[PDB]
Amino acid sequence: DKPKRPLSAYMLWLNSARESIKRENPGIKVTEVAKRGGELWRAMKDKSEWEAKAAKAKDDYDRAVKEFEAN
Amino acid sequence: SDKPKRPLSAYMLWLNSARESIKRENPGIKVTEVAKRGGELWRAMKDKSEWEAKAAKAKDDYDRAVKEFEANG
DNA sequence: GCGATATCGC
DNA sequence: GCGATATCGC
Ligand code: NA
Repeated sequence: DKPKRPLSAYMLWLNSARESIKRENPGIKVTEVAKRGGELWRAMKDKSEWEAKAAKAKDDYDRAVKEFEAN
Repeated sequence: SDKPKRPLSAYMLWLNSARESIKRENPGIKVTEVAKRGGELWRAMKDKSEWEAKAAKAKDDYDRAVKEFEANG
């Protein structure tokens, strides 16, 4: 099993912000959540927390890649 | 990424076999809804025994598969 | 990961 | 507790 690609900083945030978006948009569609998630993401000026996490997730992915390639 | 895949539970064997059925009975049903629906059918199923035997047999093939894999140590 | 259900302890 | 096990976009 080849490692799945790492979660992006965008997706890391979205996972954490999905209930919030749904609370503020009752009955909202998965498709519309994505569009909304993008509005909030483009608006969020300080993405440091998510960029920091995506950075480590990248490192983890790299290590899983290392382990998958050599044995 | 080479050892035997863990054997499937009675519920997963049933769902895998019923998925396409559930999907055609609810056109467009999403996977999360197929799962939701799976839980419903499973909690209500009168007799799981056939599914449990299949799960038990999958476990046996698995335990066997694991002995072969660890046979040379 | 998560959403959506449900087991099992390589 | 959680990832694996199925599924499968996001
Ligand atoms: Na249950």
